[PDB]
Amino acid sequence: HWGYGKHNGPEHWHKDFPIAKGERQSPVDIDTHTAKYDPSLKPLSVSYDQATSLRILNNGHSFKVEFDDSQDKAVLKGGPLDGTYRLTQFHFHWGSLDGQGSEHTVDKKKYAAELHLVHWNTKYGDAGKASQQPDGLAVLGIFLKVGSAKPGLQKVVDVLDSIKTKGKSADFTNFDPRGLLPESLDYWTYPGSLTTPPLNECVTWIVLKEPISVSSEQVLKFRKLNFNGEGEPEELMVDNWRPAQPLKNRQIKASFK
Ligand SMILES: Cc1cc(C)nc(Sc2c(F)c(F)c(S(N)(=O)=O)c(F)c2F)n1
Ligand SMILES: [Zn+2]
Repeated sequence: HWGYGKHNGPEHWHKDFPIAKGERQSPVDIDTHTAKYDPSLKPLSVSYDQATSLRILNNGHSFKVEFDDSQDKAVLKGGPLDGTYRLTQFHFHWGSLDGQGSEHTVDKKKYAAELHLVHWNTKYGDAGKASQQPDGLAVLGIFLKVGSAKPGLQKVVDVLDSIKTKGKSADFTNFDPRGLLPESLDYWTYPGSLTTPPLNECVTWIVLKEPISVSSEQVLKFRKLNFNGEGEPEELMVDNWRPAQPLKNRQIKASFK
């Protein structure tokens, strides 16, 4: 089964998921000097005031906070998007040390981690069906750099000890994802894919220019998670990122400069 090791990691994925080598794979390196400023792009509308988190879980690849997406509670619209996208879950990707961990890179720079806020196009009714469509998902990408702590991340970091191993989960209510956003919503955008199997080409990527700062103590708690289930051999969940994939014919658009 797939993972991030030498034997089952990103370079192996195409065998089960041939789209791994397709025309719109993610992540990509964002060449800032090459992105096209599109003055026609709208501001991103992030309406998270009524968000309802439900649970947090370790799925053996990352950890995921799931939201109640059965009504229009936490939605992303505008920017490059047509229509409305509903927040279903967020998760992270991170490194074994601070100099790697992000999936997207900026002028080749790697961040310590990347937050993915995953939304689906309400015209498709469900995240499952949305993932079958070219405009099915919008993922808001946020880079983490190590420095001062992010106070709004703390509630997440404090419960990770309770979901150490694959398949553990816990109730996780009243978490406000607004506490994970940077000041600015300036963004790059491009058409791409899920960054783990099944790698569907269903994602409009929206990657925020401004990183959030998290502390070393916060990221160290991510690195205490395990890929393995309890009573299997210990393997720390670190370096759960896919490297940059070739851009091929695509243009990255910027909302700014
Ligand atoms: C919305 C949906 C539906 C289904 C069936 N699987 C998935 S799995 C998944 C995935 F493979 C991913 F790569 C990502 S990601 N890292 O944000 O691109 C994701 F959010 C995911 F939720 N996601
Ligand atoms: Zn992700």
